[PDB]
Amino acid sequence: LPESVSDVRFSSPQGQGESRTLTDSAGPRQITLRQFENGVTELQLSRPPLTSLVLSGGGAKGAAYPGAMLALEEKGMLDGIRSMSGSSAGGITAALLASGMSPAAFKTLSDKMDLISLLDSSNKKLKLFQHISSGFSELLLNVLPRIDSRAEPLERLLRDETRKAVLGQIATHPEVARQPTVAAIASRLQSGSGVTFGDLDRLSAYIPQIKTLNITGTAMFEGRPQLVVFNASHTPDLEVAQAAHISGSFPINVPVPEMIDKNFDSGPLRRNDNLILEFEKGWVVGVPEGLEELREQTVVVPPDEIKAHLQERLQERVGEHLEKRLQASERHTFASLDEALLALDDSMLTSVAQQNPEITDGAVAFRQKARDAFTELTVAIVSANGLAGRLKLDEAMRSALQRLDALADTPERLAWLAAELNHADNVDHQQLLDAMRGQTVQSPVLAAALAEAQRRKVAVIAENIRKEVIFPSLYRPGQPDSNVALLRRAEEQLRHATSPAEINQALNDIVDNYSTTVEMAKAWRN
Amino acid sequence: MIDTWLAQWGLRLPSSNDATLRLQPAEGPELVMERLEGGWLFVVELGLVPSGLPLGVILQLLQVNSPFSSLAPVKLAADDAGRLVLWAEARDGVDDVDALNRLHDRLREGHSRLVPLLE
Repeated sequence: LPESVSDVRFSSPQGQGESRTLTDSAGPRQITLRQFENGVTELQLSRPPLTSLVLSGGGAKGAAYPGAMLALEEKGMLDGIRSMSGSSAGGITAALLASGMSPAAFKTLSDKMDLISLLDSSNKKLKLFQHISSGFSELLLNVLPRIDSRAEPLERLLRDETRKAVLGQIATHPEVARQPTVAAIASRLQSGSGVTFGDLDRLSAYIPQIKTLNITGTAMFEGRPQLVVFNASHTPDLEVAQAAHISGSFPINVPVPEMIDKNFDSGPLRRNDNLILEFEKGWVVGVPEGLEELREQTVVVPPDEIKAHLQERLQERVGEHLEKRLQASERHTFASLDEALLALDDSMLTSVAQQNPEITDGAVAFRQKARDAFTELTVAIVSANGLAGRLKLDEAMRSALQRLDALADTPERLAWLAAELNHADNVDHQQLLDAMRGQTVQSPVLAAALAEAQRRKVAVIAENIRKEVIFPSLYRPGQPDSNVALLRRAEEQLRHATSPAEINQALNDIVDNYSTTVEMAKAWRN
Repeated sequence: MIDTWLAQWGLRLPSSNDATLRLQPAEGPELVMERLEGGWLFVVELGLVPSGLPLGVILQLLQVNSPFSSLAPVKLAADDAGRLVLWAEARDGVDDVDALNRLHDRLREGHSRLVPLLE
């Protein structure tokens, strides 16, 4: 071997030699930890909770759908579903199920509901395309008020059935029904209003039978498909019946990955599994969820007698899929035991500690101190009554940060603490990060958290550019292969961008080589 | 044989037959090894293809693929995401330790000659 290739190591962790099992199937997630002669630690655990149901497409072919819901109910897994997502016509089904309809009720409705007739009837909802004459997704929303589709049979039906289901769930949970926010929702619905994405989000927190809803469609505008997304974050006050109706009326199948949400986290474990229902070699080397991972989560869907048949078939197929996923496992490899333990959420760590406290004592102490320090920080932030001023933060905040800094004794622990400080739902930590943005700070944990917050901000912008600029041109019918290649490359640049400069380079490469796409690129650049 | 080839560096093929392995020598590029049903795909990454390369550079890159190139049998390609790469295929039962070292050497030689051209 020549000089240059004298020493060689694996660049990612790889177990070497024999391993010992540190913990065997601990807790509900069946956590198994194996450690090798070189310290590399392998984590094996069950698949994550099945919390997302994804309905890819819909229409007439959806006659089999009731069988999938019956299968979920049969296996006691319907209550575990937290969110429903549907693309194009699949939004209709997603909306009904998300509203709390029972599998039995849904089957009855689906069977005597003529979706072909209801969709065909939809009397020209192309007025939308015309009103958009005077990005896109926001223009579409702004024009709905000057459109009247509320009385169209399909929308009236969805509005009535979703409302009935939601009101029924509320009524069966009297402790929930009497809560002021819920009583306000019920009153509004009883007055004739329809269920909104926001209503579902608020109620799902109280009643497991009600789920959050995501409806996505692709709308052809000027020969380019535009991704239109309806959910509690983007359109909280929009009636789900109208969203399902509009989404179902578009003429370009929404890629499944567009319905699976991106989740920033402090570790590598997948937060949850999806059950993807759809009808009927790529080569990326990367730097020094996949379709295959999605395939593992997908079940292909297959006149009264026929309905019964297709439903029976799907129920059998979904039932087997649910049994088989219980036999599957997730695997992760780490360079040290502590990093494997940091990948475990608090409940998982506790489960392992109950079986093998000798391997977790250090990690449990770290976790307890971190949680206590995070609380102290929150107390300091909220009790400060403002994080602005000539002097940076205050003594109480400094003290909390100092405790966190002391816990950051390894690069892995520093990274974990910084990611934990970035949780999007923590209003108080978020106020701290916003308050200190772009400033030099003494706390290494706060400094790392600020850097991570900036990287996340860039990733969010990159994702919007992908959806608004790249997606429409990438999936435009007739797009020459050379442009597709250019666009794929831009997608890669966007996936890896960590600074505004890297985003700008991606935009420049499109402007300089693409043969409105260029216009949108220049728009984002400035 | 791959395990014997790895043994040169005191390494062993990990028992968790994962589809992709990555090697990092003290000097030079990371070597990405992808398992092919009946062999291996050896790859070294050169970054995304830059915009605006001069014709001479484009020619030099394409010339790597000449059947008579000194880098033979290494090939220069771009992956689906536009990442420039040098690759070669190791076929089980045909390429011994010397053959594998030769592929690695050519991949490295190609990498060193080209990276500077991609500013």
